[PDB]
Amino acid sequence: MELSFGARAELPRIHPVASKLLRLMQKKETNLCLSADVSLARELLQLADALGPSICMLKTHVDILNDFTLDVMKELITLAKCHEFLIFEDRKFADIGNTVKKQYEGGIFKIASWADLVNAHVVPGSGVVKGLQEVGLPLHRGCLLIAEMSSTGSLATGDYTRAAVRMAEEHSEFVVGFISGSRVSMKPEFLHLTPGVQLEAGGDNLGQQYNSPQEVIGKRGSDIIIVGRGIISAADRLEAAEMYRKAAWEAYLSRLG
Amino acid sequence: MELSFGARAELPRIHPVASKLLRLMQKKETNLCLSADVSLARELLQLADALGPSICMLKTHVDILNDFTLDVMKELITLAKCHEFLIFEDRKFADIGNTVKKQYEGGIFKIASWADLVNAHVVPGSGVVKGLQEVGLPLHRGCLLIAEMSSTGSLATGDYTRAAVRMAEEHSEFVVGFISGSRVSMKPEFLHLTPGVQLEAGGDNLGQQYNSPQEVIGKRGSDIIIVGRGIISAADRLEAAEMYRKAAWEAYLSRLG
Ligand SMILES: O=c1[nH]c(=O)n([C@@H]2O[C@H](COP(=O)(O)O)[C@@H](O)[C@H]2O)c(=O)[nH]1
Ligand SMILES: O=c1[nH]c(=O)n([C@@H]2O[C@H](COP(=O)(O)O)[C@@H](O)[C@H]2O)c(=O)[nH]1
Ligand code: PRO
Ligand code: PRO
Repeated sequence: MELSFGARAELPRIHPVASKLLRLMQKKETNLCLSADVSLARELLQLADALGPSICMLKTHVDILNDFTLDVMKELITLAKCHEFLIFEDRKFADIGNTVKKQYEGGIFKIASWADLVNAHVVPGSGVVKGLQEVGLPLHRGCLLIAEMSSTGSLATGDYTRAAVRMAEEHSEFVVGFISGSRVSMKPEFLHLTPGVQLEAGGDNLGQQYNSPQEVIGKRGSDIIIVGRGIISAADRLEAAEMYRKAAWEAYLSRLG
Repeated sequence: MELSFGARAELPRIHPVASKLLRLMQKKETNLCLSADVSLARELLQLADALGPSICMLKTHVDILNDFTLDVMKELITLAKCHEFLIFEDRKFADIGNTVKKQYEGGIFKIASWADLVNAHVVPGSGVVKGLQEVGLPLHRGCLLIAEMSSTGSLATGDYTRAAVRMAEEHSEFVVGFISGSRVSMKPEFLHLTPGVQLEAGGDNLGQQYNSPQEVIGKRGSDIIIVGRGIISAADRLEAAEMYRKAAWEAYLSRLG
């Protein structure tokens, strides 16, 4: 009954950003999102260029780049177009709608001008989505809602997660999916992206907890693994990305049957 | 039984940032925080200079400033020192500890270098605090935890709010208080700052809901009102700030008896 990524890309209610993502995931045999958690633009762009072919998405934290400029994002877009991946700015909007509108469009970062995807916490209520949508819908962007978190003590559980899902299913013109640790929506037009991923067991010293690609894609039913340190701390980041890609892709294939 | 701000500033377990804030609130007879939600540095600095004497705190969203530079924050610090108010960067950190550490210290904004106070959502678990504290404690900064929000559909209620309070009471070396709509902690060393404040009833079109200074300081027991549009959209921002200051200050005095 599970549809392939390529088939999900054609669903009637699919958002165009999700459809583009699903089509390139199927074409490239990748459901890996690189979390490019680096402070130097040159390293961001060298990673994007070398690992571009292995990834479906590159997740940025632009407010940790020491040398951010809009020109850096222009170069990143050139690579995303060349290698075919989407740019996800992991900004975690989490304010009232009137504020996030300006945070998304304006300031130094002009996030909406270069990010295909952004994410938002649902704790403020649906005004967070409505505010972002006022900017993002005209710019043909999409939003991910944070339905679960991977860190110890996360409060994004139970009824909070269910509120996130309902908020997404009510704003499907702009919300394309979730950050979660598992499948949280039964609707196949919604993407599920899962961080806290490493091939080995463990965590970090600040509350991160890791699960494997096979677990999060296979058993828990998510679509895309978001990997940072498991790739970016490795000596050979390209081979590491390929290891994560093959893991997440096989897990997806085995789930479909 | 309620202690004055000046007395709370001397409590044994008071954090130095809170003590400094409480002492200047008492000296200046102001418990008003200006939410300086503007896009131009010149307007930010003209507001800070003119309204400085009327406020205990200026809350920034630096990621909406079109013309942010570190020099703008240097000029803002000069005014905060001159007029005696604290600078609160309303960044709403809301990520895993390892990420927020870098978001706080680094990037273009170097928030920890100029903000006396920042705030954090508790949804990631206590790693968000631990990560920020790794930067902020050495820099003698403080953090506010978001225990409630003013916007329609807020999920920061019930057990979520109680988790925020517990997280604050367990990280009192760095957490100085809360963003909330009411008193949520019975411990007087913790500040309570309340946004969603206007003299008239109403809201905005993106989910903001307003309550009056008398209600939030008087009946609901909060310490400081955070006001944006009720001041910044008025023609005479100084007279508006004075109106809000007198409202919040009288409400506090009447509560003490
Ligand atoms: O629940 C969540 N957990 C999580 O780690 N992230 C983010 O995803 C990345 C994980 O990085 P690594 O731990 O793999 O090195 C970091 O950039 C976090 O900010 C996230 O967005 N949501
Ligand atoms: O619950 C919350 N509600 C809230 O409005 N704020 C913030 O406080 C300010 C309110 O602005 P006004 O509605 O008064 O013009 C804006 O800068 C919001 O981002 C906040 O931080 N928390
Ligand atoms: O991607 C493709 O080519 C096919 C078309 C139908 C679904 N998948
Ligand atoms: O601020 C003051 O001067 C007094 C001293 C004790 C408490 N308040």
